[PDB]
Amino acid sequence: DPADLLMEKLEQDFVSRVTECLTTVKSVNKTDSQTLLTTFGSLEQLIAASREDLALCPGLGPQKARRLFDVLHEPFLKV
Amino acid sequence: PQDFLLKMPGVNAKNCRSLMHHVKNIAELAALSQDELTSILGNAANAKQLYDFIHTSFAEVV
Ligand SMILES: [Hg+2]
Repeated sequence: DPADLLMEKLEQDFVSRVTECLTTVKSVNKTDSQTLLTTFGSLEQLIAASREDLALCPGLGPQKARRLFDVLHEPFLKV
Repeated sequence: PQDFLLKMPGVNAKNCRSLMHHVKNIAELAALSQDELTSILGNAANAKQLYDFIHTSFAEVV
C-alpha cells in the first residue's frame, strides 16, 4: 500500500519501545505490554491507572497488576 | 523503577539523576507539562521526546 507502510513502521517502532519500558517490570511480557498499550491507548492513561483498572486489562494477573502499579507509583528515592 | 525510567526516550544517565530529584515517581511524569519537563531536563528537545512518548495515543481505527 502507499506509505501506510511507513505508518505501520513508525507504529511498530513506537510500540516496541513501550515494550522496552514495561518489560522492565518483574517478568511482565512482550504480550502483556502490547495488550496493555492498546487497551489503555497511551502510557499516560496507563500510569494514571489504578491497580484495579490495570487488572481489567484482559489477561494479566492481579499479581502482574500489583507489580506494575508499584513500579509506576513507588518513589524514585529511598533509604 | 529507574530501569524503567532510563529506557524512556530522551532520558540518559546525566538527566536520570536530575529528574529523580524533582518528581516523586513515574506516575507523576504523566502529570507534567512539556515546558516543566524542559526546565527539569534543561533540554527542550529531550523534553519533546519524553513528553511525546508519554502522551502519544492509539484510539483510532475508526
Ligand atoms: Hg493485558
